[PDB]
Amino acid sequence: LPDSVDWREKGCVTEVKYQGSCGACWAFSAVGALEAQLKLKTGKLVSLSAQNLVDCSTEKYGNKGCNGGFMTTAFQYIIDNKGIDSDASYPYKAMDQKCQYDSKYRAATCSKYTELPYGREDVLKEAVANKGPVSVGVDARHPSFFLYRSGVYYEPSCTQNVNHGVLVVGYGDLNGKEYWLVKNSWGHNFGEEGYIRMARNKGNHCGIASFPSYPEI
Ligand SMILES: N#CCNC(=O)[C@H](CS(=O)(=O)Cc1ccccc1OC(F)F)OC(=O)N1CCOCC1
Repeated sequence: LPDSVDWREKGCVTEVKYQGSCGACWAFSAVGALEAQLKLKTGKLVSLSAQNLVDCSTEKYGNKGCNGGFMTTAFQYIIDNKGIDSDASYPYKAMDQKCQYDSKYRAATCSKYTELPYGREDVLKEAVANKGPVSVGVDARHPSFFLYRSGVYYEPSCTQNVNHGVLVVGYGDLNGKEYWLVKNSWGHNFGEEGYIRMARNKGNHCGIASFPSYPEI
């Protein structure tokens, strides 16, 4: 496996999004993962509709729109639904709306998804390198997370109780510290242009390898 990976360099990552006061990070994580697969399969980078998931991947999938959801069940919704609309056709409003899916605006599909074994950072490393960006959950409840600006994020108070959906788009080493390159959905003002380098191989720090999953087309 390569010592470092960065899917942004392969044009497989769309711009950072801003979720606002709607807890749709799970949906942004989900579309982000599918966005990379879509690029690998068709050669086109296209932002997918996180709103589509918020309004449509609801109760039947155990999701609660702006009040939280699962990346895996979101993937199953796309499979069951036979598609997901583009962000452009079904824009993000940061609120719970009625399902407005329309196949005429479909920009991607999903045939299956895979959930990686709990806490195995070596397995996650292989997935990011051989499959593409992977959806994961992290413990982002600590004050230090909101204030992160650079370097590699390491928080002694972090736990393996995840509550925030994000996307691992790479990994590497910075000044002797191994890290996971994570795409967040709190806009470009958060951390490094919307990204945060989180400690890697440090005991499943903040539970980054607790619940990883990725879709396939
Ligand atoms: N709001 C908001 C923003 N946060 C969310 O959407 C989070 C994103 S997650 O932690 O990665 C989902 C999750 C996946 C596997 C195991 C535990 C999880 O996380 C779980 F919280 F433990 O989910 C939730 O908070 N949920 C609570 C309601 O039911 C759906 C999941």
